[PDB]
Order: sequence, then structure tokens, then C-alpha cells
Amino acid sequence: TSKKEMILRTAIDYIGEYSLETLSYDSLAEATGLSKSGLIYHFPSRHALLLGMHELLADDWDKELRDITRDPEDPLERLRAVVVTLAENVSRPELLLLIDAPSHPDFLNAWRTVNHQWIPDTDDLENDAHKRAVYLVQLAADGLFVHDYIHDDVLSKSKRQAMLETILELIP
Amino acid sequence: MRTSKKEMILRTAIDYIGEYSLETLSYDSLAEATGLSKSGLIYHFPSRHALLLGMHELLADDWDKELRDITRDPEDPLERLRAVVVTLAENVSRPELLLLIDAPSHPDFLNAWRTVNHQWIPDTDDLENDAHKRAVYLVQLAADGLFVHDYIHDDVLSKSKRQAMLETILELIPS
Repeated sequence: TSKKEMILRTAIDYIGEYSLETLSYDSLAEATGLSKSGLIYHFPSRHALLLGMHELLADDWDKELRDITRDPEDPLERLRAVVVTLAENVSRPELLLLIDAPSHPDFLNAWRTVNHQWIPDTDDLENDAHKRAVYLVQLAADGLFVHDYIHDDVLSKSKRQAMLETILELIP
Repeated sequence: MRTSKKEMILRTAIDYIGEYSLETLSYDSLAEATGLSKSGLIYHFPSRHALLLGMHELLADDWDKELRDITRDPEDPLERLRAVVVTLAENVSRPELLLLIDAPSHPDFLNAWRTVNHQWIPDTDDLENDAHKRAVYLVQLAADGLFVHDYIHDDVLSKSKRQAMLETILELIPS
């Protein structure tokens, strides 16, 4: 694990316990034990630090997808991988980052790199029933992904597994 | 004025979160945003807790009224579900999502939402042994995905695309 990744992992844990707003070279220095100087060497600006966190999370997901996809050339298999990985409740740090990404095209682009490769295409959704049927699966998976943060009642493991299976059945 | 001053303060606070964050929302930043004095704010909201609670209540109430306005035969679980899907097809705002996420921090905030959720959102009771319940919750999950889309994905989903998916989700309802 490189020094850059360790710093990034620490910053990600930090925003979860505190906030993205209080994340700074000072608080991250304290959290990592590194000098503010050492931090800047790896991430020259706060913008760069944030970008790095988005890129790392996006990469983690890409790896997880590649790791469980039974057939990378089968669109439905890629979709199954997406659904399965998204069935797990999103972490607080990742959700906060996801919500902050729209604040800059650079952050959005960090995620675009991976999303464009796995998320069902939205082009011509208006007139292609098949693309809608596939994207419908994406939506349900996303709902399961954020469920516990927008619904006052957390889903039990069994109930979560039940819905995952229900969504999987939706795949053509 | 089109609303009470109290509601105006809440609306401003919500907008503030949008421009900035929930983290920096305080009597000072709100005084600046509303142009009122911390003293005038305190009159309406005795504590930051009260301010936050007021925001949760206002948003929960906004949604309840939206649902009430567009639901015909609200006694029918399916008509409630149809209306819920329609209201959730428009993406959540960053401030509302931020508040939803923070609601569990205190039961007062949760209770503010449960009041409306209980009347319109499906429970997860016996989800593992009820096929009909799973069919309904599947629709709920998809509507939820449409609802949060722009804040969990890089791309903003256009109105026309949201409309197409809304119709698709509606077809999924057990009629």
C-alpha cells in the first residue's frame, strides 16, 4: 500500500467520522501523523486531495466489479456484478463524497471513468424498451444501495438479501 | 410576504445548506443569510436543535402536501404508491438529501419524517415471506434510485429520461 493510498484512506475515514468541511491539511496531518509538508508533496492542493479520494473509491469499485464479473464480455453479467456490489449498504464516507462530486466536473469525471464502463447506457432510453428494462435494474440496485440512509428503518440482512434476489430476477 | 417569517427563515437555512453545507449552518451564518439578528432567529428557534427540527418538519410537510394534492382515492395502497413514485421521479435536492442522512442523529428528526413516511411508504414487514410485499418494495427501490440518481452518479438524468423510467417503474406496480 503506497503512501498516497494510505493518506487517501485516512482522509476517507476522516470525513466519515467528522465531515468533508473540516477536512484540511491540518486535520489530515493530525489523522495521518504526517507533516503538512509531506501531505502537500503527495497532494499539492486541497482540490487534488479531494480528487484523489474520488479516484480511489471509483477504482475500488472497478476492481470489485472485475473481481466478481463471471464474463466481462456479457452485458448482463456485468450488470449482475453491478447489482451485487451495490446490494451492500453504501458507507457514510462514500455517500458524502458522492453527494459532493457534482460540485466540480473534475470530481464527476473521476467517477465517469468507471461508471461509463459498468452502468447501463442511458442513450435513447425514451424509445428503447430494452434499455429501459435494463436501466430499471440499475435504479432498483441504486435504491437498495442507499436505502438505509433515506428510509427510517434499516433493512435486515435477510430482507436485504431478499430484495437483492428480487432485483437479480428482474435482469433479462 | 407569501409565508410566515418562521417559514422564510427555514427556507433560507435550507438554501444555505445548498450553497454551503449543514456543517457551517449556525446562528451567525443564518443571521447573515436572512439579514435578521441572531436575537430575531433565537426568537423562532431557541436552539440549533430547534432550527434543524424545523427544517426536517417543513420538508416532511412539503412532501405530505404534495402527495395529498396528487393522490386520488388515497385509501388505496396502490394509488398511494403510484403518487409516491411520481413525486420521487424528480431528483432530491442536495440539502434535502443531507438532512435525510442526518435525521438519525436524533429521534426528534426521525419522528418528523416518520409521521409522513408511515402514511405513504411501504413497511418492510415480512418482506422475506411475502411476494406481493417484495413486488411493491421493488417499485419503491426503483423510485428511490430515480430520486437520488444525480447525487450518487456522475451524470444528471434528463427530464425526458426520468419521464420514460417513471412510466417504466409505474408499469412494475402490481395492478
